[PDB]
Amino acid sequence: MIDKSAFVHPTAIVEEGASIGANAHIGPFCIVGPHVEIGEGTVLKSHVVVNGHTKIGRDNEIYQFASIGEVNQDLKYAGEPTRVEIGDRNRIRESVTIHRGTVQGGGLTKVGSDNLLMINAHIAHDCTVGNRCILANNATLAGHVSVDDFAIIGGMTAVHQFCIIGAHVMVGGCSGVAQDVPPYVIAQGNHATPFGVNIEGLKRRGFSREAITAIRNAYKLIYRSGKTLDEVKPEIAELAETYPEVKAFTDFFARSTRGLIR
Amino acid sequence: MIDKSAFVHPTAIVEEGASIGANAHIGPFCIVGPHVEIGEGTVLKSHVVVNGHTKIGRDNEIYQFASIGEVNQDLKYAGEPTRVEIGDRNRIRESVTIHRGTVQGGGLTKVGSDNLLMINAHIAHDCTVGNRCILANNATLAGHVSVDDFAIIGGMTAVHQFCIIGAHVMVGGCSGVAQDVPPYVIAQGNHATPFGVNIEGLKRRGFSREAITAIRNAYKLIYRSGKTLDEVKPEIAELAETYPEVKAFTDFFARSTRGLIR
Amino acid sequence: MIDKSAFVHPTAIVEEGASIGANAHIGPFCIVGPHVEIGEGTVLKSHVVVNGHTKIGRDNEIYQFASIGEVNQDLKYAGEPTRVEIGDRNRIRESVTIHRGTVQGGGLTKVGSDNLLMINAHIAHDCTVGNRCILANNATLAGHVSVDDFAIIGGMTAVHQFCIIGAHVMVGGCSGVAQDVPPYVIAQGNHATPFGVNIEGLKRRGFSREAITAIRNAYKLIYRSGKTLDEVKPEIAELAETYPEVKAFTDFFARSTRGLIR
Ligand SMILES: CC(=O)N[C@H]1[C@@H](OP(=O)(O)OP(=O)(O)OC[C@H]2O[C@@H](n3ccc(=O)[nH]c3=O)[C@H](O)[C@@H]2O)O[C@H](CO)[C@@H](O)[C@@H]1O
Ligand SMILES: CC(=O)N[C@H]1[C@@H](OP(=O)(O)OP(=O)(O)OC[C@H]2O[C@@H](n3ccc(=O)[nH]c3=O)[C@H](O)[C@@H]2O)O[C@H](CO)[C@@H](O)[C@@H]1O
Ligand SMILES: CC(=O)N[C@H]1[C@@H](OP(=O)(O)OP(=O)(O)OC[C@H]2O[C@@H](n3ccc(=O)[nH]c3=O)[C@H](O)[C@@H]2O)O[C@H](CO)[C@@H](O)[C@@H]1O
Repeated sequence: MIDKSAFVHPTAIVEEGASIGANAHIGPFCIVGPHVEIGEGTVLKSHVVVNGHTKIGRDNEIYQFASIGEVNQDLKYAGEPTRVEIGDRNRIRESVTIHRGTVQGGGLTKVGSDNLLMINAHIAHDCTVGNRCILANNATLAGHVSVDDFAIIGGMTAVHQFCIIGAHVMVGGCSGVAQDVPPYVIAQGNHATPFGVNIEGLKRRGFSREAITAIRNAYKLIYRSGKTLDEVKPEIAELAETYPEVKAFTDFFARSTRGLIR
Repeated sequence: MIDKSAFVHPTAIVEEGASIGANAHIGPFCIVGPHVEIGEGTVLKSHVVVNGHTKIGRDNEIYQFASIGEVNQDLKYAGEPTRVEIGDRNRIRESVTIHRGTVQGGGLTKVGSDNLLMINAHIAHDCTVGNRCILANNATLAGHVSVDDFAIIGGMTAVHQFCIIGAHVMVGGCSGVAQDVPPYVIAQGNHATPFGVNIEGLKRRGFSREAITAIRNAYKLIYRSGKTLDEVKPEIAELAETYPEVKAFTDFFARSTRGLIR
Repeated sequence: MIDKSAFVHPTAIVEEGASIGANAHIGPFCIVGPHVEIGEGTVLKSHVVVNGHTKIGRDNEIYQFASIGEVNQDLKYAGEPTRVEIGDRNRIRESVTIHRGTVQGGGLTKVGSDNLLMINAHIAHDCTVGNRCILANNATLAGHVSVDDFAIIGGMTAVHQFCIIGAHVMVGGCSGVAQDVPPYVIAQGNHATPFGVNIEGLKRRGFSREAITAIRNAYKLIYRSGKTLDEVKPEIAELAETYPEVKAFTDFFARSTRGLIR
């Protein structure tokens, strides 16, 4: 059901079953599939393709030539009714592609809120993007990739399959990420190696002097101490006792399966 | 002539002379030029541009914002009626570009069958792509490039002009291929260097233990022996006497003009 | 006002206020905003989006899925009426994006004449592209970037923000340009380092033997002499006294703010 306050341009095609919310904009030459849901104030500028079982939140700006909810590029996929979820206030730029998940991997590609997906950023099947993340021009996420909150992926950077980008991380431009990246760190190169802590980002987002200094100690324990991960895991866990921001490390370790970048 | 069982969406524009086959799908906002030929069961999802002298086979899936048969990016080209040929069951993804050839280079850009051209894969003028090849996201083929059967080109990989990618080759992601790549080998880096034989790929495609071991001996002769190519050419030629799979090397050598990656 | 000799395809949408010149082509499914100006003989093939305060010259060929004059990707931008200017005879290929400037940076994105912007070349806010420049497939210009005349930027090359690419420069493929690049030089790698003078380019464009030899002496003064820039600045300035082509260096030095590539 289409709300009586939403604008559907006479040239745009919206299939029956597609529920469009109040004050939404469906621009010219847009295609909205029968299983698609579009929320309040969400704008599809023009030439936008949204299909499949796709749920889209409120106040989103989806630009021209973007393809959302489309069939993924996994050879195993055979046409199963999988899902796509996008949050609120996301700025999805031109030629951006967000694909549906696969049955083998969970059946869901998930995108959070307040993110900026710059021109030709790709989000593959079964990916999970958090909140306020930035993917620059040509940033490619391979299958099953987690991008946690406030993480920034620079231009022409392919994050390899199954890899997890931690919270508040900044992967530099032209990088190749082959393994898991712990929260708060800078990653550059191909393959990507660590280059200290994102000291600027944490200062801008309002982290206290104690927290930033404690995070750097956790970084020193992980990369600079000379011990293995099993030895520094419980030492970080008790450093997190005083500083709740260091808990992001221990939570991340439980999810990490590809190992850390070194 | 359009077959009476093909679907042409009322918003799509098909020029007169364009021959569309039985049970083909021409989605909304698609443009099909007067010299275009589209075969049985071929689907153009939507927003697809097919122009020029372009021959397209059967059961193809061409996705949104793809541009096929278009004028190429060679400065020498002046508008000559050149050709494009695409085989069967090819999955041509979003924003993919396949261009027409040039008079100077043969006048034909050729694509085989059962290939997967992932998002924004570029096929330039006078290129020749074989069967069951895979070009990942942003994989760019420069002019006059041959990609032989079963070859895989990873994400954001530019194969330089005139270069030949052998059969069953796997060029890794973010690579730069400046020279010819012999069949069966793994290529990584920029510029791309060899990293052994694609042992996994050959096992999956059904090569015998003898053949894989013989191919590795041919690799050892080429890269690990310490002799030049002229010395190992006839030694490979008589190794191919027992093992027909090694003939792929000697056939490749006759076509190679840029030299091998080392 | 639309000229009575221009072709506006019945499916294309042109807003009121948009001034289209004589013998211009507005192809099917094109969108032209109310503040857009299109000159004589300019062709928009199809599926082209031109919006914002955008001035476009004569004899341009803008291909399918190109987005010109669009809102930029700067987080500071809030919707200010900024400007885009494109010159004459430019070949703007598929999926190319040229954005509007920002108030903070000057309010203007400027593109010269006779340029070739190959598939998916990005021109960000406040950029300045000169004449007869070439940006290959996936070449990304970040914000506030100057590209001087006859400069060539290869495939998948991100020129970082504020950087200046000198006249007659050739940045190779897959490169990362983090600093200013002096006129006449070859740049390769990531980050990009200098590799001599573009000797071929200068010979093709008609530079005299004396001028090319003098430019190479200026290169030798800058990179090979063993002195700092402040010591070689006035020595170049008096070398330019005899050879007017060396003046391009001293003019460039006044504009350079990020330092030279070394
Ligand atoms: C192209 C493709 O479908 N990729 C998916 C696949 O990747 P995955 O890493 O599993 O790659 P696949 O095994 O699917 O390989 C696909 C093709 O590459 C060949 N091959 C495979 C392995 C090898 O070492 N060498 C080689 O040449 C195979 O013969 C086949 O033709 O599953 C992942 C996990 O579900 C997904 O994230 C990917 O989206
Ligand atoms: C951009 C272009 O048209 N590329 C085509 C050209 O490449 P090719 O390698 O021949 O490049 P071109 O010689 O056409 O060069 C095009 C531009 O680059 C300049 N230049 C050239 C050489 C040099 O060493 N330095 C330099 O600066 C020229 O002045 C010209 O303005 O022919 C190849 C073979 O037919 C094709 O595969 C390419 O698609
Ligand atoms: C993404 C964006 O808007 N980029 C613009 C910004 O870049 P600039 O280099 O200024 O990057 P910003 O400071 O805008 O950073 C944007 C995001 O990155 C985070 N951050 C910033 C700095 C840092 O060292 N680490 C970090 O993580 C910030 O918290 C913010 O969330 O202004 C430039 C100059 O006007 C423009 O050329 C760019 O187009």
